[PDB]
Amino acid sequence: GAPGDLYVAGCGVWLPPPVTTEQALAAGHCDRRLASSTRMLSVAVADKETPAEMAALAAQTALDRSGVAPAHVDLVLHASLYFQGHHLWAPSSYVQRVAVGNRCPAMEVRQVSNGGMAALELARAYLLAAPDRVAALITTGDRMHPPGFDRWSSDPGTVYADGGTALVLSRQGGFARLRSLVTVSEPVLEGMHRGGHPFGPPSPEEQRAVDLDAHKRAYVAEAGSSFSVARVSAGQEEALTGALEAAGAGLDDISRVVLPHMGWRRLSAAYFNKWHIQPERTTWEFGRRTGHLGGGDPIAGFDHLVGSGRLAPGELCLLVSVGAGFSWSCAVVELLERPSWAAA
Amino acid sequence: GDLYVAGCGVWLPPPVTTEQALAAGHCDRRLASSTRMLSVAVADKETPAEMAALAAQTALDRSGVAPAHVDLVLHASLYFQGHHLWAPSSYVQRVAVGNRCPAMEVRQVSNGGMAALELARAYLLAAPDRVAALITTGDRMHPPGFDRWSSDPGTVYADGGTALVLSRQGGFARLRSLVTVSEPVLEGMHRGGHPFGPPSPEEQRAVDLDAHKRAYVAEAGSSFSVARVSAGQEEALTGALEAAGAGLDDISRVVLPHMGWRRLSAAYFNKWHIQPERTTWEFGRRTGHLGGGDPIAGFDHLVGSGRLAPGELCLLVSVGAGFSWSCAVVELLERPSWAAA
Repeated sequence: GAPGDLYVAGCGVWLPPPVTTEQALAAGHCDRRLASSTRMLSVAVADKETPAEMAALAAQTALDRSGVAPAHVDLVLHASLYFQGHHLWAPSSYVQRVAVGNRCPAMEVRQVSNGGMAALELARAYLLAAPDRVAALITTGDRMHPPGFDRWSSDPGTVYADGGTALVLSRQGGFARLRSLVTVSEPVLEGMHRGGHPFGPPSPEEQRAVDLDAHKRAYVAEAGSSFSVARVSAGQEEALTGALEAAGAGLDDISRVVLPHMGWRRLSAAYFNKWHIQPERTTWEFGRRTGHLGGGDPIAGFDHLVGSGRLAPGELCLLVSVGAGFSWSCAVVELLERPSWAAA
Repeated sequence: GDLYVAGCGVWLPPPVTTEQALAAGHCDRRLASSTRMLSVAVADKETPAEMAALAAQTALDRSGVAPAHVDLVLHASLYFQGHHLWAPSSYVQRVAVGNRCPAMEVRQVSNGGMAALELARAYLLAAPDRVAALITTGDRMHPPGFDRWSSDPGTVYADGGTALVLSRQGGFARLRSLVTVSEPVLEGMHRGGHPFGPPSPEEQRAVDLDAHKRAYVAEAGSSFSVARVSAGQEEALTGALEAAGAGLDDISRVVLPHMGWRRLSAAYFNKWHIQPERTTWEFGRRTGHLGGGDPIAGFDHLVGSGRLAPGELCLLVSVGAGFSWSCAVVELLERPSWAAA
């Protein structure tokens, strides 16, 4: 391809064993109404593995598949939205030690549920900023366990997964081409996911049981429901239309849509009933068995589409990601060839 | 073409003296004597993003850069930001910038500010029409999760925010070099679990870095650890100086991490043979370790107090657990208008 062309050279996940909704119901973690509203079938849940461990595991898979040498990994970025396990410790340096074994800069990037795409933006910029740079590694990892987090009710309508994802970005080549990547920011909405006055300073710290539902009602009270809904809608539309236009495509040109692993009710309101697309055109069935992987959903979703053979050479894929803040990223990815690790 | 520093700022809450810390039993006489800390900025109710936002307002106002020309917002920190599943960079963007460019967090422990500086540099250089980027740091190191005097004995941690405005267009200073070095073999020094195995299960208990360091040295060896730490530092220093076409003798001022006297003497004064008077020692010892914002606070101090003169080079020195090191050589082009004589 052209110069300035960026490629996906490898990707991978490490997902711990699934806990089914049935197991969750029987264990009092989930009530049947939330089971019915989200239509979740299972969620990946870790036993002992920590976030950086899962991220490093995913990275080893992504790197091997990529065939890219450690000496050509010029940047390591690790994204997450929850506690990485040890304070004043560098999880990106763990990832680098274990999965890459080189000496390039290794750091964390965070943008809540949009962290993976956020890291993708900075990785793209890093590779393009100097002519001699080759590849970048992006990972995500999160472990959403008690007592700090309740994966079913800390944020009702989305069920959170433990796990790690990874993607290798390259200026040199790969099996897919990054046709566009667009990020949109609407910071006016930041107060929706915190205590304190939505337009004043944040309340004192709250390590405790995360409880989004209560802060969101306080935000709407102040800002207005109409304003809140409209602004979320607009940001999503700007990212979608921005990514499609940058790629020379329309929604009809897109074969598969990678959506966030949220519950059915949320996906319908945001995507199925808005964009008038069918679930079978999306990663819905994969997501509903996996759960929300922190900021790593689009990497997991893309990896699944490619590994399963659902995406064919020449076809375009749309990555859709959103995070509190709010931030939205969309990307159009064109599959150039079926990688050797995929099934047909 | 080289980038510019267009503005910078800090927001530091009121000092708590070593005398008061002694009297409250937070600090003993050996620790006061070894660190030689005079005071540390301690926040009352201010949260990290809040302090970061205040420092950013100051830095942006000084820069004169319009919000439309701020193409990226990066917020760095090393400790809990106060609310899970919430976007502190978005708070900072809302409060201090009012614009719609991407806002995100970058972390690298105590090297976070310089790490954000690396990514912001790349971002500005990655497209021909980009102009400025905002980098902020903000942390609040309160009990019972953290003990500012004894979680990492030898360094005393401050609450505060810092901010720098980086531009391709112009500014009062030129970023002449910026170089980052990474030694991930040392990552295990700051966590539980086997230094060369997976991390131990999630902590809880207040930060106890000394327990992890002893466990690391006991496994990897003291000789190995000291030499590798020393080599990383040497690589960053030399890398930055060479990239600027300079030597340590050409540097007028050195911005050092705000560690205690004993650590600074071992790492820098008795290693490089530079005089403490040529550094931000006196500013740091009254301020404390500002998470990853020290080199921003220190450079801001040097400039605003008129200690740096047009034509003179300043060396920023930063290090964080990981380990990661960054050094940068900044040339002062003109004394800005907020700067005393």
